[PDB]
Amino acid sequence: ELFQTADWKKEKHVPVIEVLRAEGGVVEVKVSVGKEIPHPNTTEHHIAWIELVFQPEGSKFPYVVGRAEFAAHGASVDGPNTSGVYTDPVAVFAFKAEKSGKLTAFSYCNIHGLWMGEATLSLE
Amino acid sequence: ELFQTADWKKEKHVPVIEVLRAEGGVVEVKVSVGKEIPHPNTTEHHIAWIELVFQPEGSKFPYVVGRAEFAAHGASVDGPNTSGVYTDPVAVFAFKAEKSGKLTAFSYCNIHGLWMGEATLSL
Amino acid sequence: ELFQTADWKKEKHVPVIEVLRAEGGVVEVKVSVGKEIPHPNTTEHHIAWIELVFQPEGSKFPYVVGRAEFAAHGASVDGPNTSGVYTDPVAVFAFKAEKSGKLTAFSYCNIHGLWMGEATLSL
Amino acid sequence: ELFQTADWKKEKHVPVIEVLRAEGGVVEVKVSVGKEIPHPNTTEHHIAWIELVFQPEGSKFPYVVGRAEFAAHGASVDGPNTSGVYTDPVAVFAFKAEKSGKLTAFSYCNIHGLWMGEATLSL
Ligand SMILES: [Fe+2]
Ligand SMILES: [Fe+2]
Ligand SMILES: [Fe+2]
Ligand SMILES: [Fe+2]
Repeated sequence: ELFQTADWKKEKHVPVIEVLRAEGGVVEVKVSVGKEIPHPNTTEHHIAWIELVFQPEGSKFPYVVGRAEFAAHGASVDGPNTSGVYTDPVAVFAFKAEKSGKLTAFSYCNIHGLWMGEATLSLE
Repeated sequence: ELFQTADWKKEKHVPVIEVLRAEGGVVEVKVSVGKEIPHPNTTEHHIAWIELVFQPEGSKFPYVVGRAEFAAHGASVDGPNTSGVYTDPVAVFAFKAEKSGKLTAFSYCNIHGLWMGEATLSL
Repeated sequence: ELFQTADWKKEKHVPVIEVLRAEGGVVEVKVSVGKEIPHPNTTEHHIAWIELVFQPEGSKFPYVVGRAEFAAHGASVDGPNTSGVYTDPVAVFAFKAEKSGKLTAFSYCNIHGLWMGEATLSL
Repeated sequence: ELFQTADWKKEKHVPVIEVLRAEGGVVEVKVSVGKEIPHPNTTEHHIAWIELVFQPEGSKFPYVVGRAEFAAHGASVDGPNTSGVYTDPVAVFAFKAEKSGKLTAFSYCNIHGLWMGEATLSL
């Protein structure tokens, strides 16, 4: 597959999924690349986006919950890595859900290809 | 001007900018629509996205920090508004900054057009 | 896998990849959903986007070439399917490339999930 | 205003709107940066996206037709400007439209800020 997987404790590229809240219909999910091991963020090398998909139990098809783009990577008129502005590849997705299901995150490095990770959403 | 503006206390569409953290230039900015007055999230009427722009003092040009799309609005094979899955129009942008500057947020409702808001980042 | 696949001559959701031109490393790829069999485009039901991926021979990783979002689906203040504006899910990706390689397209329907298709790019 | 405007013949950054065709209720609209004067596409310096807005006669609000991201700028594990893949900042938007209106296009360079262009659609 194009979507690489790995242990996130060992591999900086794996998008890590964290369920911050899941109760009373409302959910809070944080996705982060480089959680254990930081990934570089330079004009030449950076994580560009994270996309979160959720498939409720009982639903034949998955739904994209959202997508986060990280657009600043130090680039300026003075040259690469000079602007002082760097977007950290961490996104928080807030959404309503009526029952439990599966989460999948997709992420992209401009040089190291595509990555995915999976997690259970246990709704209360 | 395409980008509408108003007082977020009385207008549901205004993207509200909140600086949650700014220590040592490590910054986290939350932007949301419907902070004071809620905006609908239905298959037929919803906020689709928020985009954050930061221009540091001394910088000739602004920079886009990030963009957040909210993609679920209840649609399913069984009809509109039946999936139970609705993405809130709230995003948190985390980024490094070494100078104070001007934050500009842009947002889009599928039927009520384009919106903007502003706030100063002070380090 | 999340990314469904099928024969585009019998399944409307399959993103279809056409190499319009590839002369002297100046490439134009059309990608579309609903080429043989039309897909609907209503407020309730539509193709949201297509993303094109290219991996040059000799390259260990693939590169996203582009993404197209199809944002209008008829919604207005007069209700769903009243604006008269509906973006067709057809994109054209124009790019330079030094070598032949593999093309992968991904697309998404707001109620029928995620989809994919593949084609070879020969220079 | 953040959105810069200029004469596209003199200014490489201006997104240029071109109505190609109108057939069977579908309109084709090409947007491109660097038509008259080319813009660079390096790992360091490049146009990242184009977004097209359409507001039909009589509509109180504008609608986003679509957005195109140009994701490849030469970066590889071998360094900047080594992969051979570079996405031209050129997009084609195909959509249905029953009425005339105003076309607005927005675009972004990673170091030269945000840009806008306007054209009329006549149907
Ligand atoms: Fe990487
Ligand atoms: Fe609205
Ligand atoms: Fe569908
Ligand atoms: Fe530029």
